[PDB]
Amino acid sequence: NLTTADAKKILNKFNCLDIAPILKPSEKESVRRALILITKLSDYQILGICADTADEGLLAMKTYSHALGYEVPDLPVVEGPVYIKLNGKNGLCYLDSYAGHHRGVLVSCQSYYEGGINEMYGHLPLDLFV
Ligand SMILES: [Cl-]
Repeated sequence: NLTTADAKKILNKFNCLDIAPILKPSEKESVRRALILITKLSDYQILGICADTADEGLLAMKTYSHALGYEVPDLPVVEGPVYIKLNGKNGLCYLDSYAGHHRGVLVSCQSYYEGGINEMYGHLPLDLFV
C-alpha cells in the first residue's frame, strides 16, 4: 500500500523533465498508482499534453482522463506536433499546434484548501495509461 510521501517521491522523479522517459512495465504501474493517489488528494487537475502527432496526443488525453475519472470529448486535429489542454475545474479542452520541444503530460493538481495538493508533476509518459 502506497503512502502519500511515497507517491510524491515517485512523481518528483519527473520534476522539470522536458521529455518523458520510456518506462518499463512495472515502473509504469508504480507511477500510475502514485498519480492516482495524489490526484485524490486534490480537488481537480489540469492536463497539458505535448505529443509528436495529434493521434498520440489524443490517445494520452483519452487514457489519462479516464484513469482520473474525467469525461472527455472529438477535438479537431492539426498536422505536426500538438499541445492539448484539459482543464478539470472549468472543462476547457483544446488542441493546438505545438512549436515547443517538450513531450509527455504535465498534471497540475490543485486544491482550494490548505492541506490539499497544489503541485505540478511531469512530464510523465504519453503512454502511462496504455
Ligand atoms: Cl514539474
